Amino acid sequence: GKERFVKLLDQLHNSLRIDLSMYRNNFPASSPERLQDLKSTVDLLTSITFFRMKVQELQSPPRASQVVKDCVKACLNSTYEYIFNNCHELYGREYQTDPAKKGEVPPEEQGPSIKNLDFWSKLITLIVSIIEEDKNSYTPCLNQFPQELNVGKISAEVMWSLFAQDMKYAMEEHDKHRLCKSADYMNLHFKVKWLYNEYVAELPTFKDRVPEYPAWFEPFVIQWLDENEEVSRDFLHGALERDKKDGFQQTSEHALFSCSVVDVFSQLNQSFEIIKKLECPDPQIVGHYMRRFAKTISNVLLQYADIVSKDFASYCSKEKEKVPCILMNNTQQLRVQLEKMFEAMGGKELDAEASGTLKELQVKLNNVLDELSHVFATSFQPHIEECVRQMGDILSQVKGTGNVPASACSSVAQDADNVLQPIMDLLDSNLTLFAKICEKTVLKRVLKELWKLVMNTMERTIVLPPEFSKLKDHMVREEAKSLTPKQCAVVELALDTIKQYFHAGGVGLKKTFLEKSPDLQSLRYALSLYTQATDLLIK
Repeated sequence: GKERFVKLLDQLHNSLRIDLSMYRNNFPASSPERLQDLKSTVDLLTSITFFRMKVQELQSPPRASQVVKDCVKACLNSTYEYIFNNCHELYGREYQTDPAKKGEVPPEEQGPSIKNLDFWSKLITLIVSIIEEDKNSYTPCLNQFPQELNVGKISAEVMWSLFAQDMKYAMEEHDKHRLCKSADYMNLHFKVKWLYNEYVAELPTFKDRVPEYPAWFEPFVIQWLDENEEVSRDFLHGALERDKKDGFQQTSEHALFSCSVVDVFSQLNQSFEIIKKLECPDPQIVGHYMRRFAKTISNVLLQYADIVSKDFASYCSKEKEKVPCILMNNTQQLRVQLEKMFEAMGGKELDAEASGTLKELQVKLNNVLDELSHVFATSFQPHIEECVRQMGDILSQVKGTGNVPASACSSVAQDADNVLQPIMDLLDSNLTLFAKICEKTVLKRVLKELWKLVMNTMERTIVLPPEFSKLKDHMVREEAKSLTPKQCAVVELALDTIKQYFHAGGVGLKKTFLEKSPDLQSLRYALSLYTQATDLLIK
């Protein structure tokens, strides 16, 4: 009786749920009238459900929003299956303009191939068509429970989830085989990010971080990173040769370095820009990519440095004196634009291992500058020793002449200029060439090296330290031949003058460094043996 009735409702509720579990197919979006029937059909279902909630005062928990939702999920599962089984014909019919539109060629039907990634880009396009359909078409249609039934939001989650379990498995498959170009896995990783961020990422289920999807691609980018390191190496050779053939012209009068430096950092940056555009949302993975790119950056820059040191001495023949100055300028530039890269990879936020690979590089790079300046300063040494023995001769010719009115007598001040003159052609011709064409950090480094060499050579050449000879049983150092008082004064004043030329006002080394310089003190102590005539006891 009333039992005949309750069976009859269950049968009608059931019939409608069956209709709704294929809504896309049973109520195509193409038909406005048929979309009305879909609305009417959800209405009739809610009314039945509602009446059961009341008159069938017995609990009827199937609340209508849940029933429609579960029906919609079914239609979606079906849709996904239709889409996945007809990927090709659906895609070529509609989205392929296009040259060689023919199809249908590759059974086993492209979805998925392991030779090729094409099927997945097509399937992603078709997935979007549906989600957009469920947002644009069906959601307005089924507004009856806006708080609890957003068809488009459901379309996105279900379609993403279904697509995701397949893609996961397909990537595991390609991880074992790797038959595609990395550029292909790279483009897919990209197209998938767009899809996730565009439709899934703001969904409640997912709004809480962090997505699985990047891990599916992690191995394939690490491979692209490897291939990429090797392309960076080949770019670097013949980035220099273009520059070496061009003779290392500075790029501009403001611009202290040659073109090859901007090329290497442009290409290192383009590669970094690629990774940045994945917008990888898993920090453990992003730290992994950074770790590995830091290895690339290091081997590339070191290759840049190793390539000059190998060649540097060859440029130190004095005919082309600016060029060696530029390479140091270039090497300095590596140090600074690397810092700029280091920040772009996140600074302190950067993964520690990556941050350490780079700071260890920043150090090794700066040691290359040192060796490099030192080779340059030593490029002069022979000409310095010739300059210094030549100035020790003049000092030996210094003598007091005032004894007779002889008013042509040369003052200590004059005698000092005459002693310095043979080395002066260095200081004018060159130290005003250098600061003209040197990074500040670079010039400071070269001057500190030249200064060492001058105080070194003088401690050897004009001192003429006394020799050992046998004296009774054993070898003992002979007493120093003292300089004459005039000579003492000429040497002192000469030395102080030389220290000033390096100070260069403020332009050169600071007075503080020169005074403390152990090469100056080693020289001053050497002088002191010779200098006894004017040295004060009790300063």
